[PDB]
Amino acid sequence: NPLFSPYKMGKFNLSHRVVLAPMTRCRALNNIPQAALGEYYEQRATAGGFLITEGTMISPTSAGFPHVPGIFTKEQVREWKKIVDVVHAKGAVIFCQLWHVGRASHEVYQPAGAAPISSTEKPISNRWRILMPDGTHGIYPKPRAIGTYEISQVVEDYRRSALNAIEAGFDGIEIHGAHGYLIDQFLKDGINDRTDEYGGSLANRCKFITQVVQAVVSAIGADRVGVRVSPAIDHLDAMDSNPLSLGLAVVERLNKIQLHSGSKLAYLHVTQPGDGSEEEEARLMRTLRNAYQGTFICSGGYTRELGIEAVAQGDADLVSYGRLFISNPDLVMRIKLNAPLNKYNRKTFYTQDPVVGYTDYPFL
Ligand SMILES: Cc1cc2nc3c(=O)[nH]c(=O)nc-3n(C[C@H](O)[C@H](O)[C@H](O)COP(=O)(O)O)c2cc1C
Repeated sequence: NPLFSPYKMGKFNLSHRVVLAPMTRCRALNNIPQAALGEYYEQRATAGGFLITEGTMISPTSAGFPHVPGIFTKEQVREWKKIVDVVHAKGAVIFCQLWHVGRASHEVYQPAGAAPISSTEKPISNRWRILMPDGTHGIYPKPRAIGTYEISQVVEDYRRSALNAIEAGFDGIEIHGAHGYLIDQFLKDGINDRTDEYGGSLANRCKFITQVVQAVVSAIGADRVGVRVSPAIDHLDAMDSNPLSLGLAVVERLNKIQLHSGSKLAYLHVTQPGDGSEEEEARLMRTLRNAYQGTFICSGGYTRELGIEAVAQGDADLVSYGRLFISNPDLVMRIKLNAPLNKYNRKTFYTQDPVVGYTDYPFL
């Protein structure tokens, strides 16, 4: 089973290639990491296994879900440190995913009910509704298009959160640049209608993600930085006219950051629509992997067998699993044994209970 061959993710010597994908679960009440998170990550941790946390706030304005954790306050750092210690006691490696939702927010989630920020003033279309704190669904509002000074300020929010993650004991951070959130709102030409140096050309649209990645690499080292993108997921109105070329332009900028840094990133993490135009989705995935000088994590609808095939054929170095990890805390061992997997319950993906639908999925 090639899923269980060791892999050197830079300084981190992984014992197997099954990765916990980042997933928002909304148990970090008042944006403070809770003991329930520590139990949840500890359940999933394995010796030498790699975990990526749920998206984590970089600023008071960066949220668009209820009760998601932040890492911009010292109080949050203190509570994260307790979770990281528990996970490190099982021998796992853990990165914190830094997340800004951009225009995918709502007054209820913003300080003083202020407008969310974006590359653009265009709201997400009415085809999408935002989950509200009371469980109803609301309308995505018109965002405020930020200028270049405020862009540099958001970059600094990423830099400070990366340092905070290191202070909490995280092994590294992942830049959330996927799923139509703030970074994807600069990347995709279906969203980014700017006429300054952050819009128009491929190069201009890749400026934001490049500046974020360079900032965090300069703060904590490239080998502690992973980057997640989703060129071909159109979630929250996030489409590009040429996904493969956008993906290849991002990869070129990561390759250059590595050459100029003298060092490799932890990984590039590409995620695709779950229900898959199969062989063509595979085209995109292999083309980005082949373009990128470094470790590649594939994600989106992978099964035990497709994960094995992915590593065996050289298509990916690591495979991340999301939904199956929700309901199988011991997914790694289940994959090793080819043991049958537990169903998950969508109804408790984003509820607040510290146990139900969170830590009470049974082991094998
Ligand atoms: C409930 C839920 C929450 C998620 N939260 C995040 C997130 O915070 N950041 C992120 O990059 N992806 C997030 N995702 C997407 C997953 O990381 C993963 O890419 C997706 O579920 C597809 O992989 P899978 O088919 O193995 O589930 C989430 C997905 C689900 C279902």
